[PDB]
Amino acid sequence: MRECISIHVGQAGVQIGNACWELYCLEHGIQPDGQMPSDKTIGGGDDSFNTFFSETGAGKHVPRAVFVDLEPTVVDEVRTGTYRQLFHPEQLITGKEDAANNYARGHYTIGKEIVDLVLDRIRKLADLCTGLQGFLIFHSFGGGTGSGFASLLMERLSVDYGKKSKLEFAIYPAPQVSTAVVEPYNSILTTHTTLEHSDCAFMVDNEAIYDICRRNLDIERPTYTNLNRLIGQIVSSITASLRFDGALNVDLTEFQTNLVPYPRIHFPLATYAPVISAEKAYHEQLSVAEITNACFEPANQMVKCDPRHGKYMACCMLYRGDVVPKDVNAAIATIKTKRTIQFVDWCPTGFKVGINYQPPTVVPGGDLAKVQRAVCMLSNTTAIAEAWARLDHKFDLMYAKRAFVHWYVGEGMEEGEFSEAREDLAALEKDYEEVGVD
Amino acid sequence: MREIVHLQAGQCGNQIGAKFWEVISDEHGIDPTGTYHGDSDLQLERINVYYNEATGGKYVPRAVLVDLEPGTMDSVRSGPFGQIFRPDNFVFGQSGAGNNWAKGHYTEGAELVDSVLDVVRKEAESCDCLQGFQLTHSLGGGTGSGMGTLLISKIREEYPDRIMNTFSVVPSPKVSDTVVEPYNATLSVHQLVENTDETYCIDNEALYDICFRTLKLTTPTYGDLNHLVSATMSGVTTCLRFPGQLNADLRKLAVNMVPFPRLHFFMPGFAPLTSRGSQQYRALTVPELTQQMFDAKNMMAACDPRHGRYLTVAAVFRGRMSMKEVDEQMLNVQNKNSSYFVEWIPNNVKTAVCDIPPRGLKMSATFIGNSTAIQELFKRISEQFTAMFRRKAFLHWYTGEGMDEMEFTEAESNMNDLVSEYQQYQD
Amino acid sequence: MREIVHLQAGQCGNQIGAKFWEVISDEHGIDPTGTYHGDSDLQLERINVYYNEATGGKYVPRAVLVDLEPGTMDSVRSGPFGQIFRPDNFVFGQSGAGNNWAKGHYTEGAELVDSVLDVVRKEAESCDCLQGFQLTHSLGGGTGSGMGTLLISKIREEYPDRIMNTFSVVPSPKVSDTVVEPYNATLSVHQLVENTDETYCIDNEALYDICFRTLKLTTPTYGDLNHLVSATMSGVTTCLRFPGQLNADLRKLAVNMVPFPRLHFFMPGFAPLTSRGSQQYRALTVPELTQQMFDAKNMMAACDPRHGRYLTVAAVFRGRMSMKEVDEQMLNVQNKNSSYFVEWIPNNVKTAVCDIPPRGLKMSATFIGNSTAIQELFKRISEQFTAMFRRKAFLHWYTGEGMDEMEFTEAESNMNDLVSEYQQYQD
Amino acid sequence: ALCVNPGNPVFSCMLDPKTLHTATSLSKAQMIMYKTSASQYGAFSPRPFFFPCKFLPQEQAFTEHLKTTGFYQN
Amino acid sequence: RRQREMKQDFEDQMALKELILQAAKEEEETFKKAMLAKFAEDDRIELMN
Ligand SMILES: Nc1nc2c(ncn2[C@@H]2O[C@H](COP(=O)(O)OP(=O)(O)OP(=O)(O)O)[C@@H](O)[C@H]2O)c(=O)[nH]1
Ligand SMILES: Nc1nc2c(ncn2[C@@H]2O[C@H](COP(=O)(O)OP(=O)(O)OP(=O)(O)O)[C@@H](O)[C@H]2O)c(=O)[nH]1
Ligand SMILES: Nc1nc2c(ncn2[C@@H]2O[C@H](COP(=O)(O)OP(=O)(O)OP(=O)(O)O)[C@@H](O)[C@H]2O)c(=O)[nH]1
Repeated sequence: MRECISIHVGQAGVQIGNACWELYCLEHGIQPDGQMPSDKTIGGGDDSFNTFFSETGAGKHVPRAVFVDLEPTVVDEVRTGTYRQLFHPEQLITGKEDAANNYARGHYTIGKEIVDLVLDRIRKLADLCTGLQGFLIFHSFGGGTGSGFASLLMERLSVDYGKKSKLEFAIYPAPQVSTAVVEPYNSILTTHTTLEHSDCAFMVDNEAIYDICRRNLDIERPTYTNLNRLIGQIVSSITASLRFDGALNVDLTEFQTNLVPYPRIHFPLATYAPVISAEKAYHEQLSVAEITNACFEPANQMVKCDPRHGKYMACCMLYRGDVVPKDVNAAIATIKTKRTIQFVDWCPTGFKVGINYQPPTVVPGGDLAKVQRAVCMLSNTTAIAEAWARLDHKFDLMYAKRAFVHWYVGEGMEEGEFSEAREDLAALEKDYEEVGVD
Repeated sequence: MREIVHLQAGQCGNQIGAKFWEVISDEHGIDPTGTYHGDSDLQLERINVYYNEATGGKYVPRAVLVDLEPGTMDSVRSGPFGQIFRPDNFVFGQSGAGNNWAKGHYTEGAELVDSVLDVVRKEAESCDCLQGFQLTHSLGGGTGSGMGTLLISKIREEYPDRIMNTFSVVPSPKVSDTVVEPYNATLSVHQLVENTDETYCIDNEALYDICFRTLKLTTPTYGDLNHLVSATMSGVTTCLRFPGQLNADLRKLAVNMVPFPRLHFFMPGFAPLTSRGSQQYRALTVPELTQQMFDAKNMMAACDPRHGRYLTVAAVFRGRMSMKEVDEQMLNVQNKNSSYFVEWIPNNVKTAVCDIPPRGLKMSATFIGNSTAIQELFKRISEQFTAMFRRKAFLHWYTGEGMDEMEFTEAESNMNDLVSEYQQYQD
Repeated sequence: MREIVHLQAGQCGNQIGAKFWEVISDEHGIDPTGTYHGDSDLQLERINVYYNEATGGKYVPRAVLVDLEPGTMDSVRSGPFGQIFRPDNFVFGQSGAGNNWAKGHYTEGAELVDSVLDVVRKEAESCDCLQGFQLTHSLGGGTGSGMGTLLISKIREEYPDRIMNTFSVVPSPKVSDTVVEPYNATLSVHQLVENTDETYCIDNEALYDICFRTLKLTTPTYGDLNHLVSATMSGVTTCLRFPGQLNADLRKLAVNMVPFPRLHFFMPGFAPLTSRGSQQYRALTVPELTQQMFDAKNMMAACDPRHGRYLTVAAVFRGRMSMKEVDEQMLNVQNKNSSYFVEWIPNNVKTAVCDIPPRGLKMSATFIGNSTAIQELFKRISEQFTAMFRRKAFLHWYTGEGMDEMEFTEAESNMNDLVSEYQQYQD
Repeated sequence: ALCVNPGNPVFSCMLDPKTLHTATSLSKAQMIMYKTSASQYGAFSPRPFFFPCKFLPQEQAFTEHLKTTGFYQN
Repeated sequence: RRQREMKQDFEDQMALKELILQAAKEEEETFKKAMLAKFAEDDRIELMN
């Protein structure tokens, strides 16, 4: 039927898996014990959880995700946390040595003897599932552990399972802020290894997420938790099509087919319009008009891209809540009549609407809004190549003076793979204006 | 699990490690007798990173004391934490060193290296998988440089895959007590640069000035200085034992601090230091910590990098912080002095935050620095060495010990090479 | 049921047996008066292996004390447990020893064998079914050599179907005190090899070294050394007296330890040896026990088997342990030194687990080994015998009692044969 | 006294830690000295309040009765 | 009623194992308490001699 398996690689990708699963357990009312109250929803594990959890005949919801990490610290608290009894002990795949921000160390030195266990994990999950539309891979380009380790597995899951989808979510490195200078090393290695195997890659940046917090959420001092709920709400919305129904229902296969125009480039942008503080929604009103203006406003996107600097190709809006097509198609018709929005003449239509009648709901102890009308904005534009244009001039200098090379060549690697990436990005960027040029 | 075995070398390290080890056991809350008072779950968990557990709730420190003179060791053993130190870990020689590097490197070391290697390996199988080792000693110390240079050589071939941390103190630039000290340091650093992967550089004169600046106590003890450096050395060790989102491994750190192999010398940096009245005239805020964190006076290592420029900077923050207040301040300091970094590398800052504050103070941090301020250091000793070697003062001893002028020739030639390489890359 | 009767001979074995015996009583908890203070059922249950019971709760030892000099026996009788031993069991002759092998072997023993054989057959009729005999004596001891060699020949024909255990000590290689001792040893070891089936080899020089090593108390008493060797013999006997899935019979062990008939000479091996602070500085774990168990410094019997290789190794473990840790520790040593055993036999280890910990400690073990380290022993005496047989020193005495050089020729010729025999099968 | 040699150069602690704790109406009293950045993820107990007022799950029992078996065929 | 029964006996079986586990850790430290006491008395008997 309609189910998938999520993947959370690296200490970077662990807390988001917690927060989302914590988020996911709320709307289903999942008690921390692991069972419902006296009311009847259990059975052969077939109900709203069956797409996400496995509440088998034993009666305990088993999340359909595997947490892989190499540094036992962070996994040790979470297995001593609150929902640890809900987590399968060794789906929390832990490791004993870090990748030390080294992409090759995380791909070669240690990934060999653990993937077979992980391959053993996925096959046990593969047999119990029925439809398994695809996978939800959560990672990071600047992965101290996520980068190297995920690269091997995504190769191996591709060769044995090449007929299903693989959905990729990753935090994109900050454009001008760099917490590491080996980050340009691994991130460029991740892209060239994934573009020929990754199905759909979705990226985001934290600084813009922070900007929203003190722009409209009015929080000058947020935390991870606020950020994790926001992206957790984002993945919750895209999975709401699976959990709920709507006027029409759309699946990731429809997204992939309609979003990516041509091979290689599969990197759209995500946005959530009704991001607002509690008091603003209190004495103001939300309707399809302003939220659509908000969702297309150049500063409400979480990626440092200027839309008027580029041109639009893909437009996907996922309406989760009480909306009606009457004002919807009228409002978007005005958006088509809008002159600033510059779609490519290649696509007369590029608009993918997904209606869901369930309103997004507040989380206990949360900071989000009180949403009756919401949109999950998936869009792709030519204004993105400058990020890699930012990456390459960052990379070419540091490669020219061959920084840190004694480290990487010390562990048995060479420059030929690094040379491969520079023309690959050159190939990637030149496609971007080629599809840009009409 | 991954752990560390520590080495107490040189007679200063006797003061260093003694203060250092109590600075650890105390804040895990073990009594001097050794019976741990179970109070903190996390320190009960991550005590195994440095200690093994004996019977009676007593965690044995996994360190080794080496010396030649019994009296220093007897004082340490008679200290409040001698009972937490082990007789088998007390290894020593039957000789007075004469504060001679060569005697401690060729004559006296010959019959002691065997036993210490037997001792250190016995703890090696006792543990499972080390990150490496750290060595508290001095580059200006006679027996320590004599012993340390020998050991760092031998430990390299046995375990060439671990972390060989070195903790050494630089003598007073003005006035060095030992007159043959420039000879000792020059010999030692020759092997040090070839053997070490990291080097902590600390100087006493700056420590005295810090007392004139913030301590203002006029008459402290040398142990108080040990207390300071142990606190700094404790801060860098907080990462490994403490949880919280910061990457602790020195190898997560070493690749981030070391651009090229020849870069081993690094300078410390510490967080709030406060005088009498300012203790209640200070509003602890991340900026004012950061302002105080980056102060030319709160420098304590060698000298002012104001003379040169900054290569790489890395600060670890200990307490209840968040990603933002460290984020904008890095942008603030980035824009405050953008030119005084090197255009070779942008974003040369690597930050880590420990959510577990020290026992009593909340808002704290530590800084490790690699700037272009070491040229003054070894150029200083360059005129010294050349001056004494110009007329080979204090030499008949070492020739009687069996040494020759040739060994020094490449040793200074190696040092002069480090002078150029630091100069070429920055200037 | 199957029992054991002890033999106490030689002026040394006069000392050891009492120390051995008082330990066993202290192990079993009998007061010096002899009225067992019943506290453990199992030690109550299996005291019958060595003791008979008199009237009123008095366990009489089934041991035989034999000597010539009264003052030793009077000191023994006035000892803490002389009241536990019988005047019936106090047999002696009417002559001084003079530390001559043949006087006790040909002259004095002739009128004393009748008495002891009557005594030992009386106690033989007292007991129902025997494993065999054990003899505590010395090979370098004049009275023990003469009587022991006599009785072992006599006991063979009367009961050739039992266990002829022998406990002898090798005199100090550096100095034998007794200058005629190499004659005494060569004569005895000649007679021993044909008549014996087991021989314990112990040398005192290692014991002094161990005292400097772990006892560390500088000045011990020889009785303390007896307390050391008795623990070795106690542990090998804990197998028989105590329950647990350990196969205890010496025959169960003998066929396991003895590949071929002439292999009688064996080395003991004992478990945790601990110094003043290490009693509460020791993490008593099966890995560290095996480490100290397989330490060349823990060697106490003759010398380091490092010079040779290992034929048969067998260690009995005493305490609350499990099969798996002893199994993995067993496989570690195979991987540790695979080349230092013989390719003749792999898996040369025999293991038995006594679940009953001793009184005073829990984790303990005993080791019995047959390694190729005895060549140095008799080859040492070979140069001794040849040089003294070269000019027949001190010979007019032995010609006086009725001996000839011809007996010496074959005794060393037999000795030379065993020199080669140990050589060929390993080298 | 849980002090090394109090008034030491770096800051020190003297007060009894076991009384430095605060609680929330939906949580338990916790040690303020040792509050970590990760324990917030499940710290609070839930109320029936922050739950949606509507539930429209997907019921598939009638599906699986005919999923478990092949469809009719001639 | 199959499921409710199998599930309820489980935490009962769960309840049974930590109680023998806590019984295991309490008894070992008493011997640990005992041994240090024996290490206490041996020091003080070394004192008078
Ligand atoms: N995805 C994710 N990213 C984070 C999180 N916290 C900080 N980040 C950012 O994401 C990056 C984390 O990547 P890494 O440091 O390589 O983590 P890792 O690959 O799992 O290996 P380690 O260095 O040992 O932690 C950092 O550079 C941060 O800027 C988080 O909780 N999740
Ligand atoms: N322990 C200790 N060392 C000090 C102190 N002040 C300065 N030092 C220096 O620390 C140095 C390192 O000690 P060691 O390496 O053990 O010196 P050594 O090999 O025994 O020979 P010397 O350097 O001549 O003392 C010494 O050379 C001293 O000059 C102090 O107050 N205590
Ligand atoms: N009792 C005892 N015997 C020792 C000691 N040290 C070495 N020995 C030797 O143990 C040997 C065995 O004693 P016996 O067999 O009774 O000696 P013996 O037949 O009376 O004749 P001698 O060997 O000359 O004394 C002696 O020869 C001593 O040389 C010791 O400390 N105590």
